[PDB]
Amino acid sequence: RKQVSDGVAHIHASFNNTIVTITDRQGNALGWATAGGSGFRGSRKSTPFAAQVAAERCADAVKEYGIKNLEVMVKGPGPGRESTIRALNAAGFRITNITDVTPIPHNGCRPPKKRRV
Amino acid sequence: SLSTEATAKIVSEFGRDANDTGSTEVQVALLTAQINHLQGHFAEHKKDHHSRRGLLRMVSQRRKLLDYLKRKDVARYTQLIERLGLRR
Amino acid sequence: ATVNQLVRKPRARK
Amino acid sequence: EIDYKDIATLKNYITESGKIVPSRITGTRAKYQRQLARAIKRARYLSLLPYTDRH
Amino acid sequence: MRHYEIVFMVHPDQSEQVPGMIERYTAAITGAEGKIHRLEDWGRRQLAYPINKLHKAHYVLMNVEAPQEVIDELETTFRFNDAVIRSMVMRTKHAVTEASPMVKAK
RNA sequence: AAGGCGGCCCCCUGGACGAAGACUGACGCUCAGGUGCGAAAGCGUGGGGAGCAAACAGGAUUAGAUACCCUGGUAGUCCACGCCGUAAACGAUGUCGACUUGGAGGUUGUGCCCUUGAGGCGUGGCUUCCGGAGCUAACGCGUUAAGUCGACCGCCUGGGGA
Ligand SMILES: [Mg+2]
Ligand SMILES: [Mg+2]
Ligand SMILES: [Mg+2]
Ligand SMILES: [Mg+2]
Ligand SMILES: [Mg+2]
Ligand SMILES: [Mg+2]
Ligand SMILES: [Mg+2]
Ligand SMILES: [Mg+2]
Ligand SMILES: [Mg+2]
Ligand SMILES: [Mg+2]
Repeated sequence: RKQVSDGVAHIHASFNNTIVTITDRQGNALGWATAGGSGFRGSRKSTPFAAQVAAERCADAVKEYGIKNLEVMVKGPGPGRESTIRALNAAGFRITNITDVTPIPHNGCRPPKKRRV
Repeated sequence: SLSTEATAKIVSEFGRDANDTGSTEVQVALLTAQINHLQGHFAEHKKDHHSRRGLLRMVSQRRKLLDYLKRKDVARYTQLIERLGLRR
Repeated sequence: ATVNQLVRKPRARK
Repeated sequence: EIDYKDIATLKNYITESGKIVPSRITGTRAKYQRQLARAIKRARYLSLLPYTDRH
Repeated sequence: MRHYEIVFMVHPDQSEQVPGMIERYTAAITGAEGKIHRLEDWGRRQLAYPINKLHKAHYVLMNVEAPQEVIDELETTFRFNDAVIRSMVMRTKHAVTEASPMVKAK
């Protein structure tokens, strides 16, 4: 219904959940898929295999725009950083750019307390 | 402390020549003009207690130098206390 | 330990 | 002696993300290392070197 | 007397007003016994990161040897004028007369 | 000086250290009371308010959860103006001076040298790790002493009560 042919993947990687989101170069969102609704809950949600099927399912909803060259924007220190990039190549795409966009503050705000166990 | 024109002049004011710079009466005048230079500074900067340590050092340094001339020759002592406005 | 300290106050006998 | 204007010297002393390389890797003197640190921070205000590789 | 290096950049849409600002600020400095050592125009210059949503900033580099009279007024008229978006002054060690590496390469 | 102090730039201002000489001539050391500074919390007045976070709200946990964990959240954290003057305020070593084998370094200068390289040779200020003699109850200290001495001041006299 529309042709853009330029993808941007703002993928999220937290310790609890990994979120894959395809968008364009101009901020207009094109589709998302989270590992919480992929049949993975809690401990199964914090698995790198959950990021393997989340990237493939989000890619299946953005093939209506005919995207061939995409950019990968990696955001977060969570696991699954490798399993979500290889799933983009298994979905029949031409990988062009991979960029770490993890936010690093310059000691802006105070971090929370420790979690002693 | 001061600039070069302010330092070399007061040495020539109170010294016998240009080499008369190490004597006690010159050293009082170096501390007297410096405390008089810092009158308007510490009024505006009362929260600067670190520069106040340098100020109170020169007050204690000048008091020890006035006690040396007073115990040796009171003739030169009574000259300098009114020439700089001392004894309050 | 100093003799001049004991000039002001001697050793306090219990 | 060193100055902020010669950015080609500053290109040899930063990373691709604009991060300052310490004297452990380059093996420079510690007198210049404090001078090179403030020289980049002058160029950082004047938009001569990028802060991060984000923008 | 102090030695200042005055760095100020000009809005790129008013780059023709730059030679007006050169000689108006010069007469106020040199009248009160202010020397001058370097006056170099660079034109537009690509930014390392965008500031005030603009690109291709104009750069003018200066060296002014002058007392503390002009350091009070000139920093206020930089904030008063809207053409100068960034103003930066710094104290140097001596009066210096040397071409910048931007002029020696362009 | 210590508690401490970290974006950049300007203004005001403090001490420390090195080189070359000139100059005053013991002008010094030390410190009871006294004086000032002094982490953070807290208090008074008036502002300010992101984030974090006592009390507290809610959910799990549990025998109970008051705590832990999680979602929120006031005082406070921020600034001005005071007051409070306590810390494991520790190098757990009061200050000052004099000497007594030394290395690995760091920092900061200075002097000379086929400048024959940011080097060679010295020589002061600051600082860490080893270690001989010696000392110490051991641990360790060991040219920055807890080695050998001098000058002065503070403090301790079984534990608990306290
Ligand atoms: Mg000074
Ligand atoms: Mg003599
Ligand atoms: Mg209260
Ligand atoms: Mg809690
Ligand atoms: Mg309050
Ligand atoms: Mg106590
Ligand atoms: Mg220790
Ligand atoms: Mg031994
Ligand atoms: Mg040892
Ligand atoms: Mg008792």
